[PDB]
Amino acid sequence: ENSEKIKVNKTLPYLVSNVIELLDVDPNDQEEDGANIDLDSQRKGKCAVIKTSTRQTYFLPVIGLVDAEKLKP
Amino acid sequence: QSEQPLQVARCTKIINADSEDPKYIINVKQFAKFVVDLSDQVAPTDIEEGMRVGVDRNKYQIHIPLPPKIDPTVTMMQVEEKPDVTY
Amino acid sequence: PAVDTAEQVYISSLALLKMLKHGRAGVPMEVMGLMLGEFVDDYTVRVIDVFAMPQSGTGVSVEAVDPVFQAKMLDMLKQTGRPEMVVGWYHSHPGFGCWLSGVDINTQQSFEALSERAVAVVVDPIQSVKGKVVIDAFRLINANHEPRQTTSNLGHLNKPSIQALIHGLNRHYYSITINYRKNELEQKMLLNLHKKSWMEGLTLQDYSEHCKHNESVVKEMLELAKNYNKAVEEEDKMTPEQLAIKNVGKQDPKRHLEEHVDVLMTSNIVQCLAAMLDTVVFK
Ligand SMILES: [Zn+2]
Repeated sequence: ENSEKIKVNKTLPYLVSNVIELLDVDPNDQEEDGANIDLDSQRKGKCAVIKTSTRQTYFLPVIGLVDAEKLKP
Repeated sequence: QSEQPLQVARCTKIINADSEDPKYIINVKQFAKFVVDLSDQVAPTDIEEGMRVGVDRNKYQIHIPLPPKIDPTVTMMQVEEKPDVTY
Repeated sequence: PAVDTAEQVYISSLALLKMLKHGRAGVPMEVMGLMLGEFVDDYTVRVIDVFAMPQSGTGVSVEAVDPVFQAKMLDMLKQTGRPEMVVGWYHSHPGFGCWLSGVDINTQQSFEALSERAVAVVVDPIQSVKGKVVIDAFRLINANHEPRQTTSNLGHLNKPSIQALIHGLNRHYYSITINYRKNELEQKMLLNLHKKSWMEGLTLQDYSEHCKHNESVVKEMLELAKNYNKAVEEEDKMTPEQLAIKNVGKQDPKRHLEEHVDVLMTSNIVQCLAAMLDTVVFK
């Protein structure tokens, strides 16, 4: 079922983009529950900054379905 | 009956074909670049690398190959109508 | 078998303040919590308090992380005098107005399945301003006819917003009027909040600073009077339409003179009266 979900969420039309950076980010301080965000904090891995072919830059707290170490600027 | 059934395709230029399975990178002029699939009408053999293909505005899938872009100043060199002189 | 349109949801001042504070704290997210209250009659759903719950999510969704907290909180409030049980849930839409999305509708479906008359309240912090708070209460419509019966005009007094209508109002859910009934002590405390200490009223104001302020304002009024003289000579060599756009990007000496006059009069009258009152009261 999970593989089916991944396939249906990977609808074919993609938007080519270039990986500007692979930043390293770490949590800052304690975040009060009730309002805590999984992106601004609780994210210790590698984050990507990409530039879409539409000339739009974007920050990716979760890289996606491609392992970070493979991507290079 | 031409505006109802005949949709509007957008000119693009194929750049790469990925794998045996159809997956085409296109470069819509001054709009964007996409990884796109074919339509049921167009056969895979019709599309080659570097040729111009029209794509629909919703899913950006190829619908028709188009003739190569040629300079007007070189396309006007063709004779078209030939002279009436003979040997 | 009716659910009437004159039904109202009574939100306490405490509940409203808690909702707005939590929503504003979670400005990018849809922070959420439970509402405790009673189902008095078929024309009232009293909301007396709300408590936030441990939750975590992104700017596209928010979900609760533990139900043990909810159960324990209900028990430990009952132990201190709040036997009321959950009657709905509240979550904040920061800037999108007031309405329910698909996930919101699913949560409200679960709450409806538990209790028939459970309601959902959407409070938008950032669009709220001092005078008005943007808040609405909702309930769902089954797959059927009219969702409710009208036995009064009370329901049809709100003019539902275009954004809510676009996002599904009167088609997948209907609104319920929110009322802010208060008790005597709540009214008195709200009125007393802004009351200042008595000594502050009789306290005078440094005379050096007072004279300096008066001098500054009079000096400004001098230049304003020059400009006013210049402006009065106009208004005859001016098109009836040109006068309106004449005061665009340029100072208005008349308006500024009036404002300065008002401020000076208030300050000086207050100071003189306070001085005399103190002169008599204190020997
Ligand atoms: Zn929502």
